[PDB]
Amino acid sequence: SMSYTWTGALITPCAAEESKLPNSLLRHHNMVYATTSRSAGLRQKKVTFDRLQVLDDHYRDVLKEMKAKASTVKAKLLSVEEACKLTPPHSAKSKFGYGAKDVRNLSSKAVNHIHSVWKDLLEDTVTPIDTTIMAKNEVFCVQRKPARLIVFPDLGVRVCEKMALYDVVSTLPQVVMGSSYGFQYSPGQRVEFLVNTWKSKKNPMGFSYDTRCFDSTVTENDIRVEESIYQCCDLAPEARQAIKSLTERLYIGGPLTNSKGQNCGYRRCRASGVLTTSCGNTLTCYLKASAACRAAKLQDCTMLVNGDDLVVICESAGTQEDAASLRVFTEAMTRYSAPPGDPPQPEYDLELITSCSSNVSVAHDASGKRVYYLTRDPTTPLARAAWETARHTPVNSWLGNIIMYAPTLWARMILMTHFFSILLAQEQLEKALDCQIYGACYSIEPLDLPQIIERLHGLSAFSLHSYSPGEINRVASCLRKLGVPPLRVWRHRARSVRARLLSQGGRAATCGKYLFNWAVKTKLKLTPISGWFVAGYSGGDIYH
Ligand SMILES: Cc1ccc2oc(=O)ccc2c1
Repeated sequence: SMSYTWTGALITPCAAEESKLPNSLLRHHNMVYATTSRSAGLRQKKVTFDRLQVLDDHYRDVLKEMKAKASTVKAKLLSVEEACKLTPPHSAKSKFGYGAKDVRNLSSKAVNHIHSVWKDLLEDTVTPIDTTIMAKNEVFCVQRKPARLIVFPDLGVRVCEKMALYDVVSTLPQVVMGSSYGFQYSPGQRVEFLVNTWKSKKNPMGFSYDTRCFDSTVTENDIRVEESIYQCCDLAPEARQAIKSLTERLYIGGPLTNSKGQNCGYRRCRASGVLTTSCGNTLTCYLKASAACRAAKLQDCTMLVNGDDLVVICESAGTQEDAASLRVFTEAMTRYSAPPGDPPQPEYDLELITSCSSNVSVAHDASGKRVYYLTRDPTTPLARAAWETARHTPVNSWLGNIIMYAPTLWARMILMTHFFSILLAQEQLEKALDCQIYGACYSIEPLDLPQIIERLHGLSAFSLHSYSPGEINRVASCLRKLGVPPLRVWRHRARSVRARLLSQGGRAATCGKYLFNWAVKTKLKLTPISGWFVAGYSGGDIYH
């Protein structure tokens, strides 16, 4: 059916959206923008299209295998307390007279509404449930993106989704998909898995596969198959019912309502802001892509899936032969309703593959041993840092990036330096901050960063040094592009920040010792001193 239909009501912003940047970080302010509701119409047109889906034996057989692993999962209901506790403090308020504070505080109004909504889910498995549609405000750098579309139900329901399904989405995928399930990995563990399966092959080939607006390609069938996979678990008979009702009344589609309460149309594909979105997309992508691998007769495949993001590493059959089987894989994905954005291409070098917006690169530790780490073109992370350093923002990409990308040349020399300089200057190293990891919101203390890095990465991450020239280029190149100081300058700024940090002692001294040991010249020798990378909750309204 049609992915979306539109009345003509506009997608309407709730508050004023600043499209541009209000300068110690980057001179070229004008290359940095935020998407707004102004660009909705374009995104609307890219994401709205009909879906033809043609299954086959290869799909049916994979689905049957998934279902048998799923059948060995036990999962439980969460109490309202447990589900209320998972809500982020600044989650959108309900239209029925209570917000997230009340949810978090177990106010008997919020609880009693939630009981009413849970009750309605069990009595009625048919009425589509309302959703709100919103343009996202996301920052990037020039060379332009239309705002992405978020779609989400009222708070009362979000809390019900938790009761019904939090344990399924936190436990099932890793059982069904084993090592393919990407969100069970920290960065370090992810590099290790990619690198080791690269070396496990006689003659390796790998490829990323970019699905054209994945959410829109997901059909109502896809979502019901998905439901049927959850039902394989040993579930409470009430949980079994709420899940049926949630998928029929919400996951499958429903009316779309703007900030003004006008009706915008009707969704028949994935909602990006429900609890199952991450688990759904991951299971759905793993299913089709596994099917696609069989159609293409790809030998000895390893997959790594993160929502709609896919990498495959396998045995080469030769260059002609690989390219040809890649096209088959693509025809097969396209039959299953998941056609390609960029055409997918074979790569014979692990470092040249991008997945979850990252590629492996190689460097050396203090002994001179070769160490692998994940990195990326740093344009967006710097862009959003420039923004977060400028306007005030409730979420901090920079800290997330520090954590995700601690070993990188760009995160060490630029981010840590910049933000520790700012916290230092505003006497604010102590304040916990909200950042996002695999879509869950964590409150994190910057002073704890050394411990966090040693655990997610290893002591090596404070001492890496002979970075690949390709990496080094992309970095200084990005910096020229954006108008940010060259790396020589950061080294000098870091030397100073290192020093002030040490002069404060305790944990700020530890930050000085460990984080900026790269900057010194003659190095201090460094000695040693979660429930975090377990599953994906993007769009899922989660707080740990
Ligand atoms: C390990 C790893 C790799 C890529 C990622 O991409 C993201 O957008 C968010 C988190 C993340 C984590």
